[PDB]
Formats: sequence, structure tokens, C-alpha cells
Amino acid sequence: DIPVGVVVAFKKGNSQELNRYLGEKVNLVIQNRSESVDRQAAEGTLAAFFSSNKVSGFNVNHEGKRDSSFIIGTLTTANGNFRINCFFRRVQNKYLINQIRIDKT
Repeated sequence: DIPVGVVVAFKKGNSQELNRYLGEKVNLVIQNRSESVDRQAAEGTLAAFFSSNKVSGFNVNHEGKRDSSFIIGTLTTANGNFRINCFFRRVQNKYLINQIRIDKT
């Protein structure tokens, strides 16, 4: 339901490790602006985000599951905290990210 590797990747700010968990289409919602992009475009955007905001940690605060699944977590960075909501859908029995919301908190 919730890939350990995703949480590990966020904890390190490592987009390359997130890449294997990204679906082929990902809805990124950053500063309340929603864009839908392909896997490669998402991975680059996340690399930029982690490069802009040096990550110190990540903690999962809530998990939920729906037939789909999600985590609600707090990312600590050199520029302060962000709230991350990451949603997954099962593709061929593997959970893959289809939406990430990132808000500065």
C-alpha cells in the first residue's frame, strides 16, 4: 500500500530514487497550481524542488487506503517545512505515484 522506498527517497531528497515509483502520468500540485506531466517531467521537477530546498528529513504523519492509497507527511528542509500529500494507484500489483501535492507550511 505504501512503498518504503518512497518514504526513504523523500527523507534524502533523492528524486532519482523516486523515479521508479512514479506513474506514467503525474499530477503535481505545487503552491496550489495543478499540472499533469509525464514521469520524466515529474522526476525533473522534483529534482529541482529538492535542489532548491535541501532536505533534512521526512516523516509520515498519516496513511490511508482505498480499494488507491496515500501518505500525508512533513518534509523538513533548509528553507523550512513543507506538507507533502502523495497519492498512489496500483498498476500491475505495484503502487505507483499519480499525484503529489507540496505546500509550504
